[PDB]
Amino acid sequence: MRGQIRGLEMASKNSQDGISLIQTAEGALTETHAILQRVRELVVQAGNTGT
Amino acid sequence: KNLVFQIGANATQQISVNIEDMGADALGIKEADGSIAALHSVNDLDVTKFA
Repeated sequence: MRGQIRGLEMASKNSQDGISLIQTAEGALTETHAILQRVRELVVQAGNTGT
Repeated sequence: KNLVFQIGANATQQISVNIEDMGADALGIKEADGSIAALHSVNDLDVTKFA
């Protein structure tokens, strides 16, 4: 039982660390995503300005 | 080479435009014509011909 318990507290900490890893990935994908927004604008006025 | 301006933010949301004008902008069918209808804007006949 005790071993299980201490590994469950460690399980909580584990999943929290995993969330944080993901949050790093999501800041990165957030900025990448905003870049793609800017790109999309540049493609649209590339559309008009191609004429 | 039609002027397909961008009008929206998605595909096929454009409008075409055309322009044609110059000296030889007189009467015609596909081309203007020869002695008539091209020079009538370029070289108006009222030279000595008209008499």
